[PDB]
Amino acid sequence: KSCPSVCRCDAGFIYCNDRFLTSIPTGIPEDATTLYLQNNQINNAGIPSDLKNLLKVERIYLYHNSLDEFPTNLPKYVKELHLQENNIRTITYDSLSKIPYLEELHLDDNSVSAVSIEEGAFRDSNYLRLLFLSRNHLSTIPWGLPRTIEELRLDDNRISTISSPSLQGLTSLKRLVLDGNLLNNHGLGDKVFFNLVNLTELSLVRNSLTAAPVNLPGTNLRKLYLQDNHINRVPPNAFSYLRQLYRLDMSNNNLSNLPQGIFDDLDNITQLILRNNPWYCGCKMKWVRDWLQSLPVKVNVRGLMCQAPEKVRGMAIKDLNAEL
Ligand SMILES: *[C@@H]1O[C@H](CO)[C@@H](O)[C@H](O)[C@H]1NC(C)=O
Repeated sequence: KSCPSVCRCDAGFIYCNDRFLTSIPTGIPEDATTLYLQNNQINNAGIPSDLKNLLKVERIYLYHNSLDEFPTNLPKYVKELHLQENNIRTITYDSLSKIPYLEELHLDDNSVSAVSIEEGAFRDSNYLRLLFLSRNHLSTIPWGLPRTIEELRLDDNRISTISSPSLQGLTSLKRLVLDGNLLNNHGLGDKVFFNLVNLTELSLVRNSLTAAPVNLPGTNLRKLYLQDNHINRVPPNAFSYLRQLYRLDMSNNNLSNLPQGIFDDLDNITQLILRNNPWYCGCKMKWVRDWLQSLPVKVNVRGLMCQAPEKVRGMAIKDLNAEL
């Protein structure tokens, strides 16, 4: 039981946070389990060589430090690693090779771009399940990502493109978050989402989609968020095969008309949110009125009301008799 003077130690929990450290203290107990190193001014040269030997460390909190690249020399068996609010740009295969049992990784609020990541950095990370890259400088999705991933948060980046191979192979992915990016349908590869069998949430809030994306996986897709884009259109096959989808939101978009029977595969739809769309109730909208009346009471529909013509503005599409 030897605990560094600056820090305080209690039964494997090492509290070295908020102590203006520029370096990690040398005398860490061998029975270390969780490392509280957050809220320090720690840079990459402040990690001692002996840190690697702390073989019982499973959780490390290094958020809100001064790290400018991926920390090497971390305890060989880390499982939980929180690097948010650092200045990390570079990430190399070698660095990640050092902690191959890593399971969840928080790089939120850093300065990583796709190029600042070595190609194939993750080839050994055969246990990574959670990868959070929220609020970085990514402009695309990195080609080499481990099959084991289950959650992938990429919100508020500068992503404008998504190659097919970046997402293909992620056959375990369940949640994919691309809110707050610069995506438009030109930026989408052919079947980028197509192979994500295990996908449960797709969240594309706050981009520049002008059309509902196609070739989505319908085996498990349960929630689908498309708000705050500029979607003009629903291609005929957009919601194809989504037999498990119970939630779909296209609020704050630019839809005025729906193709006939786009919602025909939505066997499990329960929540359909279309507030703030410029719905135009003409002879093209008549099928929708029917479909609404044929819809089970269970199902919750919101915002599906006429904006045009002014004549019938604000009236529920389910309740109209005559429009043209
Ligand atoms: C989906 O995930 C479950 C558990 O995460 C796994 O057993 C299954 O094999 C996955 N599906 C595919 C096609 O990999």
